[PDB]
Amino acid sequence: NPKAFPLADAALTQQILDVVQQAANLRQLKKGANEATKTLNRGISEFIIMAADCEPIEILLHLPLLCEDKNVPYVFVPSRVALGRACGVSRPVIAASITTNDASAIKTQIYAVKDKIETLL
Amino acid sequence: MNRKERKSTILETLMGDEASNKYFKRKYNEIQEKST
Amino acid sequence: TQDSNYVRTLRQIELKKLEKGAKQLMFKSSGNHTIFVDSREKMNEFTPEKFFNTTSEMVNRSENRLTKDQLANASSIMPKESLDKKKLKKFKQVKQHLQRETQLKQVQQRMDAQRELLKKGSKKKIVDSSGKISFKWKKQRKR
Amino acid sequence: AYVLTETSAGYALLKASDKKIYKSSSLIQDLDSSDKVLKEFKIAAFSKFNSAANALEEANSIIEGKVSSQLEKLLEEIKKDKKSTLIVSETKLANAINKLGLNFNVVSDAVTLDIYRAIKEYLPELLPGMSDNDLSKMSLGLAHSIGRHKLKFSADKVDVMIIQAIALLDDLDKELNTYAMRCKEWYGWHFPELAKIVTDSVAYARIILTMGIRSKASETDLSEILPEEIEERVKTAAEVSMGTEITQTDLDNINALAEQIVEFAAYREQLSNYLSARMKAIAPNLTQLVGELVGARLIAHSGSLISLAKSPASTIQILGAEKALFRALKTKHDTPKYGLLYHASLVGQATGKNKGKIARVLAAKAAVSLRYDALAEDRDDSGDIGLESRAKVENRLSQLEGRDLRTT
Amino acid sequence: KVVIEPHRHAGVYIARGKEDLLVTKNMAPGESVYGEKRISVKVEYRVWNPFRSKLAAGIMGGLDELFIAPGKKVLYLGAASGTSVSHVSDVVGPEGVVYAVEFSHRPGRELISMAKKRPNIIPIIEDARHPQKYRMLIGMVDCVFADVAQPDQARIIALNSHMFLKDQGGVVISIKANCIDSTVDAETVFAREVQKLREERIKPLEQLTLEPYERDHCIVVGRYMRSG
Amino acid sequence: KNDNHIIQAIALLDQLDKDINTFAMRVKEWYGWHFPELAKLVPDNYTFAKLVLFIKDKASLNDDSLHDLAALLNEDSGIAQRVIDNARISMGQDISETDMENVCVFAQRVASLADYRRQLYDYLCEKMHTVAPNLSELIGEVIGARLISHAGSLTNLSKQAASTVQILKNKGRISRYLANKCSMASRIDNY
RNA sequence: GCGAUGAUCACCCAUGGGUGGGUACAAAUGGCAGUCUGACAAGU
Repeated sequence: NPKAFPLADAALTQQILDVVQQAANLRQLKKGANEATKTLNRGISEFIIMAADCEPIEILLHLPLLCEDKNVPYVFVPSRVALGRACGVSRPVIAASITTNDASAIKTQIYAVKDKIETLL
Repeated sequence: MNRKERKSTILETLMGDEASNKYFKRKYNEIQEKST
Repeated sequence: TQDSNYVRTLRQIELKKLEKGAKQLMFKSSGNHTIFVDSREKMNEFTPEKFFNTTSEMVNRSENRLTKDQLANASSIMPKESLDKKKLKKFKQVKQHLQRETQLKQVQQRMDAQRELLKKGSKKKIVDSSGKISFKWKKQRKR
Repeated sequence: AYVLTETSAGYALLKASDKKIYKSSSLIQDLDSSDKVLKEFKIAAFSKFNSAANALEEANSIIEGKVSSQLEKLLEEIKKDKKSTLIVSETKLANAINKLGLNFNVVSDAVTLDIYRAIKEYLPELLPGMSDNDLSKMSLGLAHSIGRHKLKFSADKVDVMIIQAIALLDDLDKELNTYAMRCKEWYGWHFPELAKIVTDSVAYARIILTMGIRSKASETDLSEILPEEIEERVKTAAEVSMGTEITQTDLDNINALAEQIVEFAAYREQLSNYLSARMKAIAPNLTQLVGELVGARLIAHSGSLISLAKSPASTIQILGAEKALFRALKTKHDTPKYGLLYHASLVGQATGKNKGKIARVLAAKAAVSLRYDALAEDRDDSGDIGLESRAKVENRLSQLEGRDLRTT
Repeated sequence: KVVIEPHRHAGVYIARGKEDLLVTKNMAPGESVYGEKRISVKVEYRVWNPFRSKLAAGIMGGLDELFIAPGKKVLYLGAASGTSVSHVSDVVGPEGVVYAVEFSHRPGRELISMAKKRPNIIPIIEDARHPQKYRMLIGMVDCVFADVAQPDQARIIALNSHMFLKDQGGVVISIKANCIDSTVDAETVFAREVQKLREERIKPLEQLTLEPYERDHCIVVGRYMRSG
Repeated sequence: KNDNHIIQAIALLDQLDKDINTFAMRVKEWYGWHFPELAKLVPDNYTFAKLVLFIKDKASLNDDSLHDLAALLNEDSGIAQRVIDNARISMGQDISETDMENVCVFAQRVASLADYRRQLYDYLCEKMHTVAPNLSELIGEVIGARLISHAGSLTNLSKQAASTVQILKNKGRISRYLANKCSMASRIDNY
């Protein structure tokens, strides 16, 4: 898929899914395509993780428009099943959004991974 | 009546009227001074 | 008293109104303008008045650094006192919008935290030595 | 030597000194972008391509990639001797015209940006040569056509046309209704019990077209307009009516008005069918899912289809009833749960709490199908995603309906 | 109630009323091509926003020579949905012309809509790296402005300027070091790109850092000299 | 002495003119999507609908086509050669044959509506000479029918006084004079 | 060579224009004006 342009390599996926898992435990994370779109419209999203093997790809390809329109970093990971396991819900999630909070224990990791994604863009 | 005075609410056109406005502020200042 | 829906509505109202105000407003520039001069003697004899062929007010202002050949506010009532007052009124209106918006954000965040702590999990109430209360969900995949 | 140049109006060829590289050096080193050098070198052979915009577009695409038959019938007699050299700017074009049949020698994108840039500079002086015009509009229309083809714009996928069509449909319905009111109260001077007993504007105007006066209606049959009980009802009304008698001139003009009425209604039906075809051509999966009319209404609310795609699902659920939404949010009541999807067939098929739940599920699947229809770069236009999503909503509806409430 | 003061650049004006604004004229009356608010005083007018147009940030910052006069032809690299090239069309007016160039598809269709409205903008949906590929439609443009955010910016600008620009012409580039280098000092990046342009025969005159309107952005203005 | 024909004819006339203008603007929009330069070449909307009905699609441009769209009204304003050039070099986005069919059916619809408006206005003038000939001769057929519709009936118009007819320096003199003579005309034409 | 079939009855610059107001229609990507919740539910 060339439409999934920024696709993470292995180590980048590992870092991203670890940050997603910590953000889910702290509950700084919003799961699902519609909930991620709502966070983006609210302007409270830190950054966007999407799946790549979603069936099909357009139903979340609607997101990069809003993503760089409000200038939010976004990334694609290969497996929506991996994304669901990392989010910590029993169903495969195709798009998750780390929100913004600075009274948060994982601010440093969030900023590191967001910087690395932005460099990949 | 007019078109630029036709307002969608009877309270809106009442406070849009002006002689009522000066009468209302006059009598309200009177009764407020009487209250205090 | 009120609800998260009402606070969310008011926050989006004020955010869009502040955006329209910032679109209508005007910000004066502050940049590091450089001029690239060929020879060192011209560098030594450079002066902005001659380089831009303006006057002193026209060179210390940056918007209209008009040509002197181009040169070759008293229409409204109370120019020195009312117009600047109205412009400062617009600026303070945008500022009041911004502070009311962030106060609504704080109220919304506290209401959201209360709603989640009411909502769900296996939580332990942890206190931090700055006195601050958090709730720790145990790691458990919610089904 | 020869040099080729591509213009928006034709292909031109110019002859110059055979030492063309040294000629270009002389050009730049004597600053020969002027009319002196251009009258030294005006032209050799012009070929204006025809006044056929599709031929312009395909000719330009072949100029980008390959060599055309127009280039051939220009290149039939470039030469006099078996070997002549030609300047060209595209390297792929250079090796192409090397590989072609005349086998005359060509030079690729050499130092001859001198030549190309100077002849584009004083190509205004070449305008009295063969093309006595201003090619700004030529380049404009050509660039618009090339951009259309590069974006691969299918002529049937036009959301501005679908929003124009739905707005015109609503305007037609309104103006047909007021003309029906006018015709009804004009003919009410002659047959008011009919004006009450029938309510179809079209049946009204067809009756006005068949009969004109009451006993003429009594002798004329009215099977194809109305059923038997209603036509004998208007028979009795024609027996005992109360209106005046109409002169033949007024009958003529009210008849012309009735013709305008029925032609308006027939055109409105035809336009609704055209709108259906446009929805099935533009966003087929959403037509398969929610239904054509509600799909067009959602798109018209959102403005453009891509704005509708960027909207999330809950906005699509409550896309119509925004007044109820914002008022209920402010005064702390319950939000609307139907909006504009309520007139879809599946929401009309469900009931109550099943109506609310089916509206939610169908709004989510509608957002899915809609995003796919908007963002599918290539698309089979079949209806596959919409059909399988509709199957999912149908299974959910059957399950929700089968689940009862009272303990049996 | 709104005074119009002509700016030192021919084509741009300033609205002095309740709230001061940087304005241009209109060529499509009564149609804001992206949602900006329009004024009239009568003659229609339309405001530039510095936070959306790097050209607006440059003019609002103050510039010596902007080579886009009304009677000119200007080439635009990277018209992202045209939100600045509409304003440049209105600055030029019907006497000149502007060739917008875009590659990515969805702002491509946006630019097609805007260029179907305006007759001064002509759109080129061709990728900007191949002037041999789009060399037919454009002839000897007068000024060139660049918004492209690709790291081979100096090379693609030198290519387009060699193949299209009139000699002794004007070259204006917007450049972001958070795109080009993003780990070292922006002033060092600006010295480096200036050296690149001097290598590619553009003689630079000025640069301006658009500091209150954007973060880490410069705009360079230079002449194209001694070339064919 | 029935006058509701006059009243209905006036209501139909003003609604008909408004709808003619609306549908002509709609034809302008759609054939401007196809070819906008014709919409800026001929601002006359009725002739624009006719010219769309002739040049459905912008490809057919011959010299016999030139002569036929010259017979479409005229040549003296260069419109024929100008539209040949502008449809040869137009920026027009092409549309489908179904949309072209809907466009030309719409233009035929507009032409039939304009024909009906002309016929209705002539019928109104005839009925005004029939019913209220003195008032029609005094002020005018259309204006007299406007007065009758403003009043409500010829009975209402003749029943009212003269100042009310007026509300229904020498400019004011002539206005009051004409109002009084209009009132007397309405009296004799009703009774 | 009259008349009840109706007599009489806001600003500036010198009978010219500028400012304000009323009426009908039309356009607005003009304003009011902000797009709900977000993980469990049903049978055993």
